[PDB]
Amino acid sequence: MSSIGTGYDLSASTFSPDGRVFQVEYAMKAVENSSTAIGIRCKDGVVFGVEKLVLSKLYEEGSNKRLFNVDRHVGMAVAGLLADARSLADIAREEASNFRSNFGYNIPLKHLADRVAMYVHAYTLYSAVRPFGCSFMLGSYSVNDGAQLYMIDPSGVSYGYWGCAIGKARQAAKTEIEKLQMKEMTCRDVVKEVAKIIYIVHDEVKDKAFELELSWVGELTKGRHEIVPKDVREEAEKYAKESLK
Amino acid sequence: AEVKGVCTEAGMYALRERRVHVTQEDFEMAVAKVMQKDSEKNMSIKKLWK
Amino acid sequence: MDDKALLVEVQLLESKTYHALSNLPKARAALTSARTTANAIYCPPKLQATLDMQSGIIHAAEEKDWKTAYSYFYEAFEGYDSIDSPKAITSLKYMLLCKIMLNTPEDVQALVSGKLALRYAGRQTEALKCVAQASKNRSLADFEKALTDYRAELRDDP
Amino acid sequence: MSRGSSAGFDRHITIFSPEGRLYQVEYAFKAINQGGLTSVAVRGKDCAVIVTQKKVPDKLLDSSTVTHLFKITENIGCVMTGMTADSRSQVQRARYEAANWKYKYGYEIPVDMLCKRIADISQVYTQNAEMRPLGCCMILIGIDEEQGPQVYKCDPAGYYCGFKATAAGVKQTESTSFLEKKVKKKFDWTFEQTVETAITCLSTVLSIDFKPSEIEVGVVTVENPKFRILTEAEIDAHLVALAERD
Amino acid sequence: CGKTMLAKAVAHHTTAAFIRVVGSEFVQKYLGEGPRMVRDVFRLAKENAPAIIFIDEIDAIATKRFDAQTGADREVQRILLELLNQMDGFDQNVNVKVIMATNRADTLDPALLRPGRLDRKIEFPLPDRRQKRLIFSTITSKMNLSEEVDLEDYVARPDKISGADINSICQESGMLAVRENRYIVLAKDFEKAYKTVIKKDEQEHEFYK
Amino acid sequence: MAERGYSFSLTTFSPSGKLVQIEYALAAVAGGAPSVGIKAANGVVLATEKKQKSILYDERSVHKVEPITKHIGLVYSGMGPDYRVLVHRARKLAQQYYLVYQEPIPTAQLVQRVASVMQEYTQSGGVRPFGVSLLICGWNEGRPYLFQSDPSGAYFAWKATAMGKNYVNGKTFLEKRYNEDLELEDAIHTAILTLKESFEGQMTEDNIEVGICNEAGFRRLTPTEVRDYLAAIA
Amino acid sequence: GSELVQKYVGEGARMVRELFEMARTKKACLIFFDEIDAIGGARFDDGA
Amino acid sequence: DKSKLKPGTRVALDMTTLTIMRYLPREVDPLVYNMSHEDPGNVSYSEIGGLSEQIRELREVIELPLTNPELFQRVGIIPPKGCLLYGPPGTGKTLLARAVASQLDCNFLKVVSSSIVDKYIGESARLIREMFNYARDHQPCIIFMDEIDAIGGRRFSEGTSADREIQRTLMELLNQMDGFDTLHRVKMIMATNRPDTLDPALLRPGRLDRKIHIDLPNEQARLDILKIHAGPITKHGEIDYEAIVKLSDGFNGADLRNVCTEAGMFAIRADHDFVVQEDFMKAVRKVADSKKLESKLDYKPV
Amino acid sequence: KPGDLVGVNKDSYLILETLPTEYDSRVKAMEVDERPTEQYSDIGGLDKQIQELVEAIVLPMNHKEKFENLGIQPPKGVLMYGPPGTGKTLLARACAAQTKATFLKLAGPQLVQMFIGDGAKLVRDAFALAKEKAPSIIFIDELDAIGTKRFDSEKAGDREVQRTMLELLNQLDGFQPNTQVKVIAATNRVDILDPALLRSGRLDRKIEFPMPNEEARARIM
Amino acid sequence: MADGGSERADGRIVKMEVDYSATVDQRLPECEKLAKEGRLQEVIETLLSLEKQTRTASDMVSTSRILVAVVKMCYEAKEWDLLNENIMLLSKRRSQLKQAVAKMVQQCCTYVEEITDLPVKLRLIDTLRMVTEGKIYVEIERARLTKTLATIKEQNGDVKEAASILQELQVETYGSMEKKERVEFILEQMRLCLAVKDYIRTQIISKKINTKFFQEENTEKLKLKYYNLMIQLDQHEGSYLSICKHYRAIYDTPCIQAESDKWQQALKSVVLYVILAPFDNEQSDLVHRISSDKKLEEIPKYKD
Repeated sequence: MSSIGTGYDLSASTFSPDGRVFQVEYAMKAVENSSTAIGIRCKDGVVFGVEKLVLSKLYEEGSNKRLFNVDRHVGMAVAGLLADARSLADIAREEASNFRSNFGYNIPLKHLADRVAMYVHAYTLYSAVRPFGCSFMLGSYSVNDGAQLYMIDPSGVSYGYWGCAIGKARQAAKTEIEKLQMKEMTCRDVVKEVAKIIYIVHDEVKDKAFELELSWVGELTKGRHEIVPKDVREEAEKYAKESLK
Repeated sequence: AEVKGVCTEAGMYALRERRVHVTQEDFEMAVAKVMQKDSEKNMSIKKLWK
Repeated sequence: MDDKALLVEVQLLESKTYHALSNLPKARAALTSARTTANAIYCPPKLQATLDMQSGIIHAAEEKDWKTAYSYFYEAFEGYDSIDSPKAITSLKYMLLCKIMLNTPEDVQALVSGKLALRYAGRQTEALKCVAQASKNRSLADFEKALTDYRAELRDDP
Repeated sequence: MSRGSSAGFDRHITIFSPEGRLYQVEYAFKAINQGGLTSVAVRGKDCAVIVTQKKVPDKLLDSSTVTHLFKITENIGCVMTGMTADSRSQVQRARYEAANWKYKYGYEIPVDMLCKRIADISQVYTQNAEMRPLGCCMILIGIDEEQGPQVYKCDPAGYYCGFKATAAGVKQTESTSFLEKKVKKKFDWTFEQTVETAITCLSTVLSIDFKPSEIEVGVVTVENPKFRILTEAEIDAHLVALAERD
Repeated sequence: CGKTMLAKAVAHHTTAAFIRVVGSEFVQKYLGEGPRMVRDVFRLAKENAPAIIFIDEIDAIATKRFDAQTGADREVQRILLELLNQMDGFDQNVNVKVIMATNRADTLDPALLRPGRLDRKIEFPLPDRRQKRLIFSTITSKMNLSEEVDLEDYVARPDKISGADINSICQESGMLAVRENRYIVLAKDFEKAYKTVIKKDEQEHEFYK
Repeated sequence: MAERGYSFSLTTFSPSGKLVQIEYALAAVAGGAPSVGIKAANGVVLATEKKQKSILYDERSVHKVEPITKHIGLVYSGMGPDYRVLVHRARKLAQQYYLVYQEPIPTAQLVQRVASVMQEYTQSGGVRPFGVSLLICGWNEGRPYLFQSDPSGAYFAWKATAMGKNYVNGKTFLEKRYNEDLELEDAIHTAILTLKESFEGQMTEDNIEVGICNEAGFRRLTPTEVRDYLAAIA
Repeated sequence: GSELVQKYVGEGARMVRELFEMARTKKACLIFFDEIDAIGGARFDDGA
Repeated sequence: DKSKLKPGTRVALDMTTLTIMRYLPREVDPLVYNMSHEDPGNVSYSEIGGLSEQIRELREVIELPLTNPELFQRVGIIPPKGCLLYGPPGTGKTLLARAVASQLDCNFLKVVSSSIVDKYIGESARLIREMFNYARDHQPCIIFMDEIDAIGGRRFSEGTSADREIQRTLMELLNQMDGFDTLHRVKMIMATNRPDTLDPALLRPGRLDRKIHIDLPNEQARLDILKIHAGPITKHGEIDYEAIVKLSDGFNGADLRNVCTEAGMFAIRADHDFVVQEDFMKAVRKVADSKKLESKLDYKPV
Repeated sequence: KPGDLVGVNKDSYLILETLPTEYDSRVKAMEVDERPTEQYSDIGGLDKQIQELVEAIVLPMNHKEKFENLGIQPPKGVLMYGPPGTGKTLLARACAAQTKATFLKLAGPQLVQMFIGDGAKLVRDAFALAKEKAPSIIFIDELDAIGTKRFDSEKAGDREVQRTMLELLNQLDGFQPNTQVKVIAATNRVDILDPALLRSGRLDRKIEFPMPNEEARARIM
Repeated sequence: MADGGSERADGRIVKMEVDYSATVDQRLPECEKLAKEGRLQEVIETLLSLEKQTRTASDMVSTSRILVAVVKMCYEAKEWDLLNENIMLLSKRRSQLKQAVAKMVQQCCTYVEEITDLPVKLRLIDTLRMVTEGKIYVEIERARLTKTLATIKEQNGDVKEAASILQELQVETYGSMEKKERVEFILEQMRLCLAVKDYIRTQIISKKINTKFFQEENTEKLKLKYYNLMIQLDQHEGSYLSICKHYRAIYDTPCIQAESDKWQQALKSVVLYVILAPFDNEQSDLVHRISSDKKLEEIPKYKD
């Protein structure tokens, strides 16, 4: 066994003989229970595409909270346990709030990701609070270093990506992103591209029935994180449907 | 047991010597050998203390 | 309740006197007490060499294990050479002596030669060497001759 | 089994095991082998050089954005080795400690003091009952403006020892042994020499040899009053030189 | 360090019966057989005396800690109690006591077993310079060793290695020579074999390097 | 239940009446580098095995005999983190002392104050003791001092003692060779021999550091200076 | 279950099987198993 | 003869007068005969690259005193009293041992020690004693006593009663082969896969002299196993072997066999003869689930 | 020949006569639970687990010819563990139905009649019988007892069945037996199975069934 | 490959090294024509360039270009040295297996032997170091590589170097060594041993192997030569026992047995020598069988 499900997770003050505590490995499993969130980076912004799992059609906007607004240039698309999803949103956001007051300028993503990553690992250390167990992405367009996309997993590892997907179909999705181009092209061409990857990856042993939500954070929306318009969403989706078939 | 052990141990050294009886030299050596070994086994607060 | 490295040294020197009379029992009893404090080094080179040299005399002639005698002698020489003069001389001849009884020439010749051997090697290296050849060859006559000529030095250390 | 013993409190709350070393601390070293980042740092007289795998698994990742070289002072730099989760948390912590100090002392930090100070902070994490020690190693590079280039390495628990040449990673024992021969037969140093020696020893131990967009070499040279990342342009030049060198 | 080897060498010399049992053989074979077996082994040696009783393992038998809330522990806690007794009954007669082998000195009890119930309680030197000199000299006797470094050099360099590590260095050095097709093995060969078995590099600690 | 919980804790008492924890801490120091300290009564010497082997250690600003203040040095064994905090606090306390009296602190008052601090971790629960045994040297008031402070948070007066690898054997040699009142130069020679018992793998060109404390004051010594004493007696 | 503890090893299963067959034969009945914490109860795979 | 009685051999004696009618040749348990004939592998017994380093270290122990005792005596060294191999489950302790043994061309009895499981010693003893006769009869010979751990051994401060009852079967075999004798012609190599139960008795030398770690396959080593395993299966050539090593970081050697088997099984569902980059990728994903559960990633030093 | 009962003379011990081989009626009754069929229409839940299982057992039994041609091993079998109640017996029955492979629902020591002597023989014979008549699927229930991860054994009929399993697994590696003889097992844990099983993947794809996911619940309804 | 030069690893190992080598081989026919004339710079550069691309086992691929190329280089004594230089540089630094480096170097040496005598001798030394680490495939090729020394060196004073190396390989045996190849090596070894006049070499090696291999019919041509060489060393030492077996072997040969003058002499040799040795087991069986044998009687000269 590379993990024990009772023994060495009785407290969050543990380590394990390999070097990594089992609670963190379980926290990657928590993200597997939910659907996929993809986010592909341009040089004019980031575009997210998350599939949102639905049980009813009485759902309206601000339901499930797959897209959060961390700042007025920082966007977040999430995947995994929605419960956990709210605290990670707070952690990134509070860091952003102090930053904005004091520094007085747009946040460079290179600093935010490491800074947040410290905090995500910091819950894991403590046994005052349990590790996190949702995974998120930060995608930003700024003049501070351009468009940049990071992914921070519940362990507290931060890495650069032009294309990251976190889910239960993250491995299958990431390979799929690498075959397509989106690296140098505008957010307007890209939106169409984020949608199709979600449909092609979309399996019936890793995901369930979904309504598409996509999001901007780039030059078209003038920095700020907004959800794509319904009209635009439906053209990006219309390509996504065609591309599967 | 330690006192029984000192007398017995003394007798064993004397045979080596080619004697049939103990001397002072053997009797005193026996005392030492039984007690230090006991004190080594029993103590374990002594590592660089007392 | 006391043993010390210096206390062992009196007993090492007592064993040596006993070996010269040709009595192993009283010496063997004494050897034990001496090696035990020795195991963990706590001593200058001179004590170490004495402990090595005595352990060797008892093991060589008396108990008759040549491999055991020699090994201690090699240490004793190296320790002896630094502080001492007369002592070192003895220990080198003794190295040759173990192997002469074993009756191999090969080891004797190798030992005669440079480890630090050349300086202390005196006329007696040749006495020890001439007797080895005499045992090997099976000539009694060769032996009598080496004893007579070399004798003063041979006699001095009992 | 493994080092330490489960019995009693030593993973529920941090109270010593029979070994006298915390259960978590002995486990803490094992955490480097989890990481897969194998580093060797070599010290010149003109620069301090660190060479590490940058760990870019695919070119889908951006090679620039992915990093493990951090700027933790005004020209002191470091590299991270070991479990990545531990590594970012240590970096950010080191950075706070770094800024405070720079102000107080009023000038840029000695490499020795910075490693000593992080080593004191990591003991804190060890000691506290909620927390657990860091599983990572920070290898600091920098040129002290008295002594010259210095390469330090801090251990997971917060052990400190001086180093003029160091290696850390999975294959820690092997990397330090290749570098040990090179330290003994010490070459005279220049920007190019020091860098060539660091890469060559790391490439023998692994026996693959690096790509010019998969390693990150970080230097603090006398010509820069900044901490500088070599990037793909510079590394590619040293790499083709290695094959030919000997 | 071949502590047991000494027990073998004397056992062979006697030319008499030797009854050699493990700790595992003392405990049950049909559940609850185990204490009965403890009485049997000792008496059997008396019928065929002179004889030697040897116990290789008492690693879980001479340990003070036991439960009965664990069913398994019950036979084991009896084997210890019977072993204390055997020593009492044996005394003021010609019956020699139990000769035993253990890894450490902290497994046995400090106030139920103590000297003058076992005449000699022998510790084998962990540092011992001379012991090692003797291990190298066996190699010398059989065929002469060539020197680049003295023999004294060989023992001087270690000074607290355990008995398992001396065995290892000698063994590996002869293995290297064999491949090479030497019949005289070098001094230097000994040095390299040794260097390899300093666990976690030549710098041992791996945090004060 | 069993002994496991009760005995280990320092949030509640060991059922033995003495804490199994401080004993654990001494084992740590055993796994450490070998360290000897001897008060000659002409000065104090602290010597330790320092891993160079090729000179892999900066000896220009980081050492194993390290000054707390002007005339006090420490040499250590065991856990490295525990010590670093201990050094920094110890120097801090010393500086408070130098500030007030205008004399650098003596070893005998310092160990007692230092002991109060180490006791707090041996009292606090969830907090483990400091796993370093310190050899404190000093020359203050015209008299050399050597003290031993163990991981429990207690201080003991010694004229000569041994720590680190095979401490039992060190203490036995020290009692045997050492005499009250000696010369500081003869004293280094027996200290290098004290290390040599359980060195491990033996000394290279220099794989020891020695620091001396005397009339002029505590100074760690340079690899060259250190090497001269090692030739005399290895 | 305790009332029949006729054993020769594996014999116990044949008894369980018989008690079940008899209940089945009587339609429109209820069978209540008393004292089946053993022989038809908990395994011991940690046993010794 | 009076040589038709020796300890452990079968005899027929008359019932009514208990005198020896005849010699009865000893039974050969079928279980021992299965162990001798069968090779549990499906991989090369020559080499597996990058595991090579380990294969050489084992060879030094076995081949060199056994083949030529001659060289060892002129050198002035003794034969080893054994070598112990370890690593997480399925690192191919058996496979490395098969490869050296086969090459030299020595008899092998490969034994899983769940066949010597018992309540108490009796029936298992005959199997043990027979393995000893087999090894002496077919000398030179190596008993792969695989899973010394399956058998009891480490009795901790306190273990179970059960551990001790089975533990006796190992103790008897070990002894018989080494340290009551100076020989290495009859030898046993022990494989461990579970660190938890490992005997203090073995650890102590003279039932040993070396400890050889058989490592988790290397960075380069996984690449080479993938190439030999792919070769029997229809393919057009893949470049995928480099992608599979990354994903398979920390998978033991046995797990790489699972990924080829599953990949072929995927090409087969599609109804294509050709195995392609994709079918091996799908396979790595499936094995990963079984990897965490089945094998350890945790480090064991002895 | 082995497995044949014989007459021994009572007065003087010699083998006088022969008697018919013993079989067990109890085993025959246990067999073929494929009717009614289970399919994937009243057994389900955990969409991924069901897919991997179909890949490991069901498809290689039909698609057997191909494996031989390609040269590549088929999957040796499937192992099921985890808390039960997902329908570990139904699952086994459904797969076996698809294939039209004979379905033995068996458990190792269960045919021991009266004494331990006579019963040893009966249980061993059953184990062998199930493996034979290839192609087949042997379903082993409650293998905690056969597993003997532990340091104690039952030393009755259980030992025999336990040994024959290990020998069998040693023999199975090939291309040819792997397809023909399939094994499916259900047990409560994964740590009370044979020490060999856990070593390596000696059965290709081993499936744990997680706690009910959102998709699993919806499907069971 | 992983964690060493990841990312486009699939490309670096497979794609680049295989293409670069293929591409220089395409460029070769130009080179070959230039190579005789000079163009020293042209051969070294082409080879090194290939190796520059990172992976494990760069050598093996690099082996294609050399197969045609080494032949032409050897005529000029300047060029072959450069060729081997390239191979050593990459290997030493990166540490390129046991196997990868050992195969390339041998092949360059194999070709040199045919072309002319002298360049091989110097290159043999260089290549012998590289092959040494192995235990399996490498070890076999290594032995065959040694074979070259045996013929060439016998003519010179170099016969002592040849003998030494060949004896070491042969003395320590693995089941990796093939029986067929083994016979050919030892036969050659005797002629070297005879030339030097070292009695010990023939005795020591013979114990390691079997005299029986030679006794066979397949071996029959080698057999006679092997014994002739062996008789003299032992015969000069004055050890009667060893020689007695060899004489018996010559007799066992059918060519020798068929002819009357020849069979008498061979058999004669065993009787006179064996009796000379002090009274033994070997003496008894031999003397009695020869007299009792019917062939002995036919000739009266021998009979007495």
